[PDB]
Amino acid sequence: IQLTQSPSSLAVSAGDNVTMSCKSSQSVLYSANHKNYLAWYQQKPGQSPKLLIYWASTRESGVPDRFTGSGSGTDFTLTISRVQVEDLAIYYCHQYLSSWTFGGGTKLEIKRTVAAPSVFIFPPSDEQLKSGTASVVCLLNNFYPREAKVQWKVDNALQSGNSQESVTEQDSKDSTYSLSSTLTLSKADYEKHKVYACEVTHQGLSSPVTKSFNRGE
Amino acid sequence: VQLQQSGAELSKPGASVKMSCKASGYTFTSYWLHWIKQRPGQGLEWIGYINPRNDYTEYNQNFKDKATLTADKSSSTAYMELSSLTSEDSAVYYCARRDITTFYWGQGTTLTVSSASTKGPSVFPLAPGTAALGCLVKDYFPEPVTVSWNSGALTSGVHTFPAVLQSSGLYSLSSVVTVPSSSLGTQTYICNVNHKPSNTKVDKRVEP
Ligand SMILES: *[C@@H]1O[C@H](CO[C@@H]2O[C@@H](C)[C@@H](O)[C@@H](O)[C@@H]2O)[C@@H](O[C@@H]2O[C@H](CO)[C@@H](O)[C@H](O)[C@H]2NC(C)=O)[C@H](O)[C@H]1NC(C)=O
Repeated sequence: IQLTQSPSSLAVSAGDNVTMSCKSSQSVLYSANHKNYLAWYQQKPGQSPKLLIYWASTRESGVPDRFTGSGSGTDFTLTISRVQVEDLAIYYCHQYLSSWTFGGGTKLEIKRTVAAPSVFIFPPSDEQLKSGTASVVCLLNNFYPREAKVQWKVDNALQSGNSQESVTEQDSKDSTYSLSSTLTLSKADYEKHKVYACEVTHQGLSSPVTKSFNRGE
Repeated sequence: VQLQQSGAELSKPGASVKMSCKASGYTFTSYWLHWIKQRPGQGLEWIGYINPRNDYTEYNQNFKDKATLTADKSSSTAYMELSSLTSEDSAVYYCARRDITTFYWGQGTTLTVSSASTKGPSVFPLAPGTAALGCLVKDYFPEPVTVSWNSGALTSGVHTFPAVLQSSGLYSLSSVVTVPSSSLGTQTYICNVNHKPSNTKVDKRVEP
């Protein structure tokens, strides 16, 4: 039995209504007790999946009434009424007629208004430089939506391929993201150049924001 | 009812690993015991189940050569062995079973498959109206590390980023916090780093 979930991801503002679909390739309705062997799980970031609904429409203990499961046979729906910021999670459906199957999940993100990042640049530490490698770090703080670009420049020379980025989960309160970009240089290359800069773009920025430092100043 | 799974697992490629799921609070042979794989970009995937009453096993076709499920009635413990390990087998694994009004899941066992060997991080300061400061937690294996600030007295504005896997096979992450610039001369800022696999503990003062 195959499970198809749609949409794969969506962003919805707090207070609005959410509907997500789970369709099975075969009926999971058991004729003997007239129950659908379908459940819904909520998996918040960093946590294990938590059971929300079983028998397609029965809420697990503790689950608030704003979560409603519906459908029968092959077509099922999870509705979240007046979404709250704590409802950010990936929602999975699960059929358990005999063997088990899981859907591909619907990632629920919290939509909010656009916020441009604040930018900070960090030189490599003197301690790290004693080791032959230099890490330059730029921080992009409290922005939305998730997409952003960090362009590293070394004496105005555009860098490529020697950076890695990492993005936080949405903040539990304000739903923003933060991002760290790390530029990795040999110590030899780092001490050969003076001006280190990270140039940041984001859909909320009318023009790029650049933060920079001069080595040894 | 409790499903207690064994601790985190680390393996070199090509080897095998065996994890356990200890059941308590019910008759072990009365319910099938399922196993589930959770890999970052692969959602949740059912592996298979064992019927502990008779040792019969049923597998997801994708795992028929990867997983071997066994059970020990006397100790109320189920086992899953994963063989011919590759980095594709790195994931969180659960055991689970169903009940009349709920499902019971184990707490999960994390498996990392890599040619890397356990190694503690190096911790470097990220030096600073608003100032940012942080700590670079570089070149450690395996995950995870934990970072706190001022022994937990500082939480607001802290961002500890997900680790990135470097080309060396080692992980690196940064933890940052934003504070008033006017506080830098009156308040100490210390990142508390813990890497339990290597027993590494580092508490670094971060100053301009
Ligand atoms: C968001 O949905 C709520 C709830 O309505 C749904 O109605 C059912 C058919 C079913 O889909 C359930 O899951 C939900 O409960 C809407 O609130 C209703 O609004 C009307 C008009 O104002 C009112 O008469 C009802 O009493 C309200 N019901 C509740 C429970 O408050 C709400 O309007 C929807 N909001 C948006 C923006 O679509």
